[PDB]
Amino acid sequence: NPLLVQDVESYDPVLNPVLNREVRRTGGRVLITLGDQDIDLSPSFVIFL
Amino acid sequence: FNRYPLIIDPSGQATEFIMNEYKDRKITRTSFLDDAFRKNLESALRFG
Repeated sequence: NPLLVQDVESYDPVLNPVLNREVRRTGGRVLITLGDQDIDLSPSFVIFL
Repeated sequence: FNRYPLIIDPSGQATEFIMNEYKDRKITRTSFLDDAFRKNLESALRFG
Protein backbone atom coordinates (compact mmCIF):
# COMPACT_ATOMS: atom_id res chain seq x y z
CA ASN A 1 0.00 0.00 0.00
CA PRO A 2 1.27 3.50 -0.78
CA LEU A 3 2.44 5.33 2.34
CA LEU A 4 3.02 9.00 3.15
CA VAL A 5 5.11 9.85 6.21
CA GLN A 6 5.35 13.35 7.68
CA ASP A 7 7.86 14.87 10.11
CA VAL A 8 10.89 13.40 8.35
CA GLU A 9 13.23 15.41 10.59
CA SER A 10 12.52 12.65 13.14
CA TYR A 11 13.57 10.02 10.61
CA ASP A 12 13.47 6.45 11.90
CA PRO A 13 16.59 4.51 10.78
CA VAL A 14 14.44 1.38 10.53
CA LEU A 15 13.58 2.57 6.99
CA ASN A 16 17.20 2.17 5.84
CA PRO A 17 16.72 -1.31 4.30
CA VAL A 18 13.52 -0.10 2.64
CA LEU A 19 15.10 3.03 1.18
CA ASN A 20 18.24 1.14 0.12
CA ARG A 21 16.12 -1.67 -1.40
CA GLU A 22 18.23 -4.26 0.43
CA VAL A 23 15.86 -6.96 -0.77
CA ARG A 24 16.70 -10.66 -0.95
CA ARG A 25 14.95 -12.80 -3.56
CA THR A 26 14.29 -16.46 -2.73
CA GLY A 27 11.67 -18.88 -4.02
CA GLY A 28 9.96 -16.14 -6.00
CA ARG A 29 9.54 -14.04 -2.86
CA VAL A 30 11.19 -10.67 -2.24
CA LEU A 31 12.05 -10.63 1.46
CA ILE A 32 12.93 -7.39 3.24
CA THR A 33 14.38 -7.56 6.76
CA LEU A 34 12.51 -4.91 8.72
CA GLY A 35 14.37 -4.77 12.00
CA ASP A 36 14.62 -8.45 12.92
CA GLN A 37 11.69 -9.97 11.00
CA ASP A 38 11.32 -10.78 7.31
CA ILE A 39 8.41 -9.43 5.25
CA ASP A 40 7.43 -10.39 1.71
CA LEU A 41 7.87 -7.04 -0.04
CA SER A 42 4.94 -6.46 -2.37
CA PRO A 43 6.06 -4.86 -5.66
CA SER A 44 3.25 -2.28 -5.42
CA PHE A 45 4.67 -0.70 -2.25
CA VAL A 46 5.81 2.92 -2.37
CA ILE A 47 6.71 5.46 0.32
CA PHE A 48 6.80 9.27 0.27
CA LEU A 49 8.48 11.46 2.88
CA PHE B 1 -5.78 -35.89 1.61
CA ASN B 2 -6.98 -34.34 4.86
CA ARG B 3 -3.99 -35.36 6.97
CA TYR B 4 -0.63 -34.69 5.39
CA PRO B 5 0.42 -37.77 3.39
CA LEU B 6 3.22 -40.15 4.28
CA ILE B 7 4.58 -41.68 1.08
CA ILE B 8 6.10 -45.17 1.08
CA ASP B 9 8.15 -45.39 -2.14
CA PRO B 10 10.91 -48.03 -2.10
CA SER B 11 11.19 -47.61 -5.88
CA GLY B 12 11.76 -43.85 -5.61
CA GLN B 13 9.18 -43.11 -8.31
CA ALA B 14 6.71 -41.33 -6.03
CA THR B 15 9.27 -38.81 -4.78
CA GLU B 16 10.22 -37.73 -8.31
CA PHE B 17 6.54 -37.66 -9.27
CA ILE B 18 5.92 -35.29 -6.34
CA MET B 19 8.91 -33.15 -7.34
CA ASN B 20 7.52 -32.87 -10.87
CA GLU B 21 3.95 -32.18 -9.76
CA TYR B 22 4.81 -29.32 -7.37
CA LYS B 23 7.84 -27.99 -9.27
CA ASP B 24 5.80 -24.98 -10.42
CA ARG B 25 5.17 -24.11 -6.75
CA LYS B 26 8.91 -24.26 -5.91
CA ILE B 27 8.75 -27.47 -3.90
CA THR B 28 11.79 -28.17 -1.72
CA ARG B 29 13.21 -31.57 -0.78
CA THR B 30 14.73 -31.91 2.69
CA SER B 31 15.29 -34.58 5.34
CA PHE B 32 14.69 -34.94 9.07
CA LEU B 33 18.38 -35.79 9.56
CA ASP B 34 19.55 -32.53 7.96
CA ASP B 35 20.19 -29.59 10.27
CA ALA B 36 18.58 -27.41 7.58
CA PHE B 37 15.14 -28.84 8.39
CA ARG B 38 14.29 -26.14 10.95
CA LYS B 39 14.78 -23.10 8.72
CA ASN B 40 13.25 -24.82 5.70
CA LEU B 41 10.18 -25.66 7.79
CA GLU B 42 9.94 -22.12 9.15
CA SER B 43 10.24 -20.63 5.66
CA ALA B 44 7.55 -23.00 4.39
CA LEU B 45 5.22 -21.94 7.21
CA ARG B 46 5.76 -18.24 6.45
CA PHE B 47 5.66 -18.31 2.65
CA GLY B 48 3.78 -21.37 1.44
